[PDB]
Amino acid sequence: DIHRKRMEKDLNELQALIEAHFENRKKEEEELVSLKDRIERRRAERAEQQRIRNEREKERQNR
Amino acid sequence: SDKLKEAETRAEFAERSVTKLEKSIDDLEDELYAQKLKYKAISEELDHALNDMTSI
Repeated sequence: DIHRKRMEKDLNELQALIEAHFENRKKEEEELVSLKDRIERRRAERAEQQRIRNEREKERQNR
Repeated sequence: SDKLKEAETRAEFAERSVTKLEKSIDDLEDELYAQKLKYKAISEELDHALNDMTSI
């Protein structure tokens, strides 16, 4: 009886397997979207720092 | 005195830039290290599964 009860709980864990998958999949999708927005963030940051270094150069010759 | 003031202004600008870039580097550094920690974890675990293939 304890063994049959044990068998059923394993079955519970078995289907739970997919439930363990869900949190990992949401975390994966969060990493997805964060990296995708980091793409344009990096590009805009590169443009901004190029402008900043341009201002640095003009102030350099200005002194 | 005027020239000294202009040069001091430019130097302070540059130094604040230094500090801000250092902080940005810090944040990026921590994120990259954590990324590689979890990368090596998932790689080792894929290898462990392959070890499972060997046990089978």
